[PDB]
Amino acid sequence: LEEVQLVVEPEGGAVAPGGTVTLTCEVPAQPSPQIHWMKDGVPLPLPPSPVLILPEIGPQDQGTYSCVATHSSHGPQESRAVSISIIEPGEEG
Amino acid sequence: LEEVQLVVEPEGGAVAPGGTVTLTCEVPAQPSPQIHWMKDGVPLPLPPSPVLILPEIGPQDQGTYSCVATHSSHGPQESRAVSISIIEPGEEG
Amino acid sequence: AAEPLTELEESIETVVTTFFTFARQEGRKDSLSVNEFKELVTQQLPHLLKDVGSLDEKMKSLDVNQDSELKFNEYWRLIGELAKEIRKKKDLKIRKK
Amino acid sequence: AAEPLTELEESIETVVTTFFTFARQEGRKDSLSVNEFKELVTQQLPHLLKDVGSLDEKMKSLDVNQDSELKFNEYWRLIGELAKEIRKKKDLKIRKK
Repeated sequence: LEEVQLVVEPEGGAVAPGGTVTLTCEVPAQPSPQIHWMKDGVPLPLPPSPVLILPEIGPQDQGTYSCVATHSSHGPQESRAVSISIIEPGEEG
Repeated sequence: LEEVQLVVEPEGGAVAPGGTVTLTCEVPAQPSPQIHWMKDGVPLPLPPSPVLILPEIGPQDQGTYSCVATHSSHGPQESRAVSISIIEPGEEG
Repeated sequence: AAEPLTELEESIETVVTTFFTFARQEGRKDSLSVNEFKELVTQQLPHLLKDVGSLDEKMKSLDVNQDSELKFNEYWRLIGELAKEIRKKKDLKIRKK
Repeated sequence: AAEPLTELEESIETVVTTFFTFARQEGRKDSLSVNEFKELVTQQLPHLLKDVGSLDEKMKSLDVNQDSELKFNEYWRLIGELAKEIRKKKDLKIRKK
């Protein structure tokens, strides 16, 4: 069962300079609770939101995205750290 | 002037295997207070003594000796760490 | 409940009471979350830690199993450094004036 | 030298006070000795530790390099056990009553 469903719009993971990556972290089992944002390599100071929209991603906006959602049965668990990085000019999808 | 005068019997610093090194820490400014025996590199739990006699120094007894004399003004005052080590058969001086 | 402990238990108890204070703040009153972690580092630990910016490296060094829950043993790794800095933060000459 | 610290610093300081107390009790008031360790376990930790007789193994775990001195970092090895046992001794079901 997926305790933390991290769905990124660009499933390719890697995008081009200035790309827009939408981070959606919800639960297909339990209702969407307080989802805290965690990103290795300096996390982004943003409020706990289920859908994080990061448009025009710069070279300093890279990092592995993880969603720390406070579960009722369990607790505030992390997820798979998706390495959102910038590659050569092109599209991945 | 020095807060802690670290005077060693063998002025050289290094001795031969099984040599005797006497650590004498005096204070040419204030009466001899609580001298803490500290050795950079495996410190020994030796009782506060002004003259530490270390005879027949072995390979594990080597180390940079320092005497933390607790003065009235200068409490945890460390001294110059003398590299008391073992060398090839000979004498320094 | 936490009944009056011994001289050697009350010392660590103080850590437990303070810990539980933040543990019951968010969900899962047992471990601290990433929120509390950052809130502590950049507020309750600016005099303790010499770095209040970077926390992702230190945090992942605790719960290397990716738990995001600073519980027993996991959080101990930081507790040890904290209890170490209180003695060797930079007092190699003078820190606790 | 030991002025009132912050919320998270006073918790660890509470342990330091006790540590310093037994440290300055004998020679080498920088850390604790084997004698103090023995007395601490059997006299102050009979409620904390389930074993007050086989302190040799616990002591040796901190001795490691034959230090025979409960100094910083090495003493933390036991502190991490103490702060853990006070909570997970046998409270997996019930203990801190």
